[PDB]
Amino acid sequence: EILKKPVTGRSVWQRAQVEDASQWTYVLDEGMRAEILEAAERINEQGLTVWDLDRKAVPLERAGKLVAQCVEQLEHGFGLAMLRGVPTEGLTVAESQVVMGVVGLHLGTAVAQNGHGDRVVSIPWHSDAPDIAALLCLTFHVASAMHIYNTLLQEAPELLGLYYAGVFFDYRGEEPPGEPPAYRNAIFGYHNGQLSCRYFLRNFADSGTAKLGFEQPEVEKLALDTFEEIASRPENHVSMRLEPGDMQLVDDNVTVHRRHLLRLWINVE
Amino acid sequence: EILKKPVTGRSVWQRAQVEDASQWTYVLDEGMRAEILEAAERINEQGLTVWDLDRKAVPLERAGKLVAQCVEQLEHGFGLAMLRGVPTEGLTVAESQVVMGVVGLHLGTAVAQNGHGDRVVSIPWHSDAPDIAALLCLTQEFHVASAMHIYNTLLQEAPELLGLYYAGVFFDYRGEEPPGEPPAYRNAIFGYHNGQLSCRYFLRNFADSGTAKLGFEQPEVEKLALDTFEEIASRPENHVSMRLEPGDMQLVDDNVTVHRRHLLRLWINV
Ligand SMILES: [Mg+2]
Ligand SMILES: [Mg+2]
Repeated sequence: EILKKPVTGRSVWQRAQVEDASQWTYVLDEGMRAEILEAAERINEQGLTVWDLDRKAVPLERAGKLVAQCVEQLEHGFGLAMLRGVPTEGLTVAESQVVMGVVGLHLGTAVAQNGHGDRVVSIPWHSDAPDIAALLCLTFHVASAMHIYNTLLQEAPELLGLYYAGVFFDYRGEEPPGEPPAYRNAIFGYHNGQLSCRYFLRNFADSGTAKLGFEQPEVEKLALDTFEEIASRPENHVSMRLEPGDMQLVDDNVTVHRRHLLRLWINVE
Repeated sequence: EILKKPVTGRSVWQRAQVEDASQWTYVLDEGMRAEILEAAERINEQGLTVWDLDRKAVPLERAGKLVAQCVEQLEHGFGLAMLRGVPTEGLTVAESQVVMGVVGLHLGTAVAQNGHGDRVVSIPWHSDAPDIAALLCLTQEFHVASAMHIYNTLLQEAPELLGLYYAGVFFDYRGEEPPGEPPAYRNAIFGYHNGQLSCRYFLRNFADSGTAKLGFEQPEVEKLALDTFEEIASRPENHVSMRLEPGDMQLVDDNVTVHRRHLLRLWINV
């Protein structure tokens, strides 16, 4: 159940292997921009909600190609990918939300980000719940969690089990009745032959344990701090700047990240 | 803070190093037995309570030295010791309790074992809260293992679990939780401070009970850790077994050992 030997694959990397962003940057050309804008326009003219639609309903012959490349890079490649030239210039926030929804349909299934069920949100090392997190600039650091696992295997293997146990995170009030405020979420998991990671926002961890009325064990804080320290080493993360129209995508299974923008949460079903 | 090299010392052993019980067994002779009986008689005659007394008040000129070797064996040696010939023959349960109290005064301070504050109790691998657990047979298999050796074995076979033990698990309060707190409290299984590794492996049923009360499901890796601990302890080469005869008082040091089963039980802090 616990991986005792180094993880391998395209998602295991340091900064040197991904510094050349051309390996994972995907640029929308004028045709693709036009197709996406046209799709959003037709969704708006028919009074549809892009979140209720699927990809068959909004085909993108040429752009769907590129977004599919992105998905490939995210789920089977480095884990991160940038889609440039998202046609947001001159659009209102809501219109941009629709255009991002259009692109999102070709990423996977958009999921709720809060209690209000929002599928776009206007805006410490972490990786959120869904498979893919997307961030579009209207007007950023990434590291490999797999490499972090290998580094822990080298430097502090006695801590590995802790990550598999995970820590308590605040429910924020959405717990089903008759269960505690904070749920236990594993940081590392090994199932089916694959290692995956989630490193939720720590403070909600603190919030959650507080709500449970417990102090964090020191060894747990050591584990967390060690994780974040490994991610914070200059050789372990890549950094970038988004310009308007840039949509940065990270795969939360294998990476962790840190920072007007809009955010989308996507599960790959 | 986490020990990454094998523990060394007397308290590190397998069954082979402790199989010969003559290395840890201490025998009370007639003089010592008479001494203990006389102290008990005096305590009962004078209507005193042995649990409120102290080691000076009940001196044992010959027996105290032997009991002192028992203590040294427990805290600095193997971590187990048998005291034989405790004079319980022909005594009532209460009288036997007083005699045990007399011996206990030279072990350390007896502590409460339940909510009523009983300091003698009539009768999974575990080690109880106090420094020393004592078990005297009145009428008539006890197994002991080294927690230090178990730690070394974990270092070899499953070091990736070590941190979990340092985090410890939740154990049911049993209801004595200060009204403010959650029914269950977190207890570390291994600790390393001041150059010394120590262990407590509280009753597992209370771990499950305790997490249950909290409305949580034990993580699989946690049950793996617990099961691994106990499996290592349960290996034939890793534990020693004995049978108590009347007058035999087995003492285990809960800092460095774990153990498994009319007897009376005493809890002692040093
Ligand atoms: Mg984020
Ligand atoms: Mg016991």
